[PDB]
Amino acid sequence: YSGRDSLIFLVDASKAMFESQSEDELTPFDMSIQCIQSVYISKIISSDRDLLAVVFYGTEKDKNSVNFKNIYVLQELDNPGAKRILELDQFKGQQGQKRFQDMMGHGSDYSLSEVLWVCANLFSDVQFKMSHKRIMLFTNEDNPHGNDSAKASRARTKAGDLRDTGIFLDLMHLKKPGGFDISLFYRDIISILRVHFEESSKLEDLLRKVRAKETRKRALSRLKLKLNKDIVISVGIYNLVQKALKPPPIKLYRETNEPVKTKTRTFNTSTGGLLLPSDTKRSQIYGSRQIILEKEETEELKRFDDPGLMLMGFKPLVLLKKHHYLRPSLFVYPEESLVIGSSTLFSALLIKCLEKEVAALCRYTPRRNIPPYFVALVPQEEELDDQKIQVTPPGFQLVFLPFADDKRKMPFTEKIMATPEQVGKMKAIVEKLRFTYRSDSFENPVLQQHFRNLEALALDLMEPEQAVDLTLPKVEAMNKRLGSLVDEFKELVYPPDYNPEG
Amino acid sequence: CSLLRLQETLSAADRCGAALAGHQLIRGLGQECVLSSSPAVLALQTSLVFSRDFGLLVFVRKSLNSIEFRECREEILKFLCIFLEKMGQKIAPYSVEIKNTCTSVYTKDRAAK
Amino acid sequence: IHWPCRLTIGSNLSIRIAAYKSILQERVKKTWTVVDAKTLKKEDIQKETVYCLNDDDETEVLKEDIIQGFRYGSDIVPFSKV
DNA sequence: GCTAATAAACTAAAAACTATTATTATG
DNA sequence: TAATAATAGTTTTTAGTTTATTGGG
Repeated sequence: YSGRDSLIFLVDASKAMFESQSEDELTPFDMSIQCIQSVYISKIISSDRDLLAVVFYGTEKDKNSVNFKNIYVLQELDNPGAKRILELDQFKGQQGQKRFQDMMGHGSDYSLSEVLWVCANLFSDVQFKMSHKRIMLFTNEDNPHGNDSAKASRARTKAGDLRDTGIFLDLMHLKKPGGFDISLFYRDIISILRVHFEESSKLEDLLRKVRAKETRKRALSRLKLKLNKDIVISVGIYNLVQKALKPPPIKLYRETNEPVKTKTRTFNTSTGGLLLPSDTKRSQIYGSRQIILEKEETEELKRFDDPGLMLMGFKPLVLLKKHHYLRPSLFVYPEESLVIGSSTLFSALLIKCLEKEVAALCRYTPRRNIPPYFVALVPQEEELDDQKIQVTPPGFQLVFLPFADDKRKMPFTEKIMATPEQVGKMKAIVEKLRFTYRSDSFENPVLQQHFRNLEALALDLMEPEQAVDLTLPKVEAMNKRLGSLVDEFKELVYPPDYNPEG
Repeated sequence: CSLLRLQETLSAADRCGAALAGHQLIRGLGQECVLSSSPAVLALQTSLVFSRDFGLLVFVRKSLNSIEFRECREEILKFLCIFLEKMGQKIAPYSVEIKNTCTSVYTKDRAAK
Repeated sequence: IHWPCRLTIGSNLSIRIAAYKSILQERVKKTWTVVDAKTLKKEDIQKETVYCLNDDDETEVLKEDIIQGFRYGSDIVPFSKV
């Protein structure tokens, strides 16, 4: 476990963000409003266990524990909730902004030293393990402190102090018709050449709703692989791919909505009196005879070896059947917590097996009273992309070897060939349908629709967002690109009267 | 008195839903603990009825799984334990009441937490 | 056993298929039945569950009165299966 | 023309993961 | 007289159920 992420949003309460040169486009205030809605929805989906806050500056009024004028905290650092979303949406729109200007001031002066003070205080209020302190400002003018030289000086001094205290300030470009004018007052003041008449730096991804749990880094188990019996090496086991499942529901009352707990009891029938686990006897009836046993023998019959890995040998990667797959593989990394120096030997063995193209087959015991399976550890060399970031971790791929009784028998199938011209037809059809696949191209539409419905009902929308399913083939485009080829190959193989459907 | 005014403030101090309320409550409870831990002959008897009201006070008021109540309740329990450790049987009139509270304390949301 | 279905390509090509689970994880087909410690009977030892309120002296919520909800960020919304 | 499993979703349940906190040690 | 050391508190699978649902005859 490590620290968490803290996010601060600070919008200027002025006239610039409530107006635009083209009213057909979104006002900076309102577009920032949809921006924060989108980021809060994404945070709810992904990392709702962190802290988010809303605060404005330049407003005519003020409200903050620091009691700085024109400084008004709208939301304290807190986990996002639908109440926050609606509290923000009521100010959304070209009428919500008018409301905001009605019962909330805007346009007065401010001090960046003051806002830095209040945000530092708010961050200091958090007593939890933090790792990221990101502050996002929302204004399109570098001048307002350039107007007062002393104000700019103290603002940049406090900004430097804050950035030295681990606070990370990032700049949100806002649509200034005269230009955002970076490098004039900002890059020397922000923690990090077009003057940015526009606003879109990465606001496209900020507005982009993301549906992902994104579980933080964790160790499934730090098993300790024994070579023969005593030369034993600590290793870490992870699952870089792991099935994402719907969170379980919450039993609650249909008249108060509060979650009602459930208690479960094993008891008698003739008397109905509550009974004990000692009163429970495991039974299994085979044929006509019932065998009586207890649980402890049941797990002891599953207990053969200690939790760990027992090497079976070495085998070239060619000696494994491609269709021989049982369960999704795991990733194995060297670990130096229990056994120190194992990283050197891990590097040596990785180099040697990569040179010898032989994977390591081992007897695997996950935990106590667990079956030891057969696992093949393929070398997995580190790969870096263009920006030299790790796209393939260095280590080992731990795949599972199904047993003889883990494979099922099929009715025998004969071999029937095809003419090479039909093969050419297939190749042409494939080329007309070819593309490049990437692992980040297809999602689970069922889960996405479930989400969209969940947020829609949480937001009490009259209608939910429809999930875009990429697993639906575009039949019209495929038919357009194929045309003759389909029925040409049909006539090549299928008799004209004998359609594939009887 | 100091015990009485602190009891009244804590009976108020939980009016708002915030962890700060629990912080101030447990601070006042710690001061009450260090105060009434050493009475002479008399302040203990006042603390008896004060504990009555404040005991049943939180029993019916806090009544929430919020941790801000949880630390205060556990400190209250620790103080009551160290009190009854050397307090005499004069607390017996409250005890069965406390009994009628204590299990009701535990079997309630305290069971959930 | 086969899987009688039809592969499809676009809206103008389809072929009937018969899929087979060549590799399949195995499980025990006989569960561990629970019986009495004295009569060794499951009949004498049957089961129930209780949905009682977390407060109010564990007042019993009626079996169907419970409705599932779901965690939503910092909030929980009631949400039935229907 | 007479009924027939089945994986999904549902539980319990069991372990690993940080995260602390009496406890002598000494006086 | 005051320091250390197992130690319980949130996630995450995963074995055993439980649902009706297609597939037939």
